[PDB]
Amino acid sequence: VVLSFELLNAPATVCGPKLSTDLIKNQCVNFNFNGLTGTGVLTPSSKR
Amino acid sequence: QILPDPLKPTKRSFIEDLLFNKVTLADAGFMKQYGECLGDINARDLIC
Repeated sequence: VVLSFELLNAPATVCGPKLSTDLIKNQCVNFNFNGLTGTGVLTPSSKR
Repeated sequence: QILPDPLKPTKRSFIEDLLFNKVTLADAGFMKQYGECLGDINARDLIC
């Protein structure tokens, strides 16, 4: 069996077992979005 | 024209005012606040 996929560049609907939390804004936090991890401040955006 | 005029608010002379008007600078304050940069993101400021 050969599994093929792509990572951290487009929408995804298959994920590992993890618990999601609530969204914190205007505060420096560690974040993990669909596997992309980092640190920063999250604000609402006007981009479409 | 080459000496400052007490009447005008400016402390420079007329020709000095012309000279300062002829050169354009990206910014002059040397002060850019975190709130200013975070809140004008849509502008994509080079200084930010």
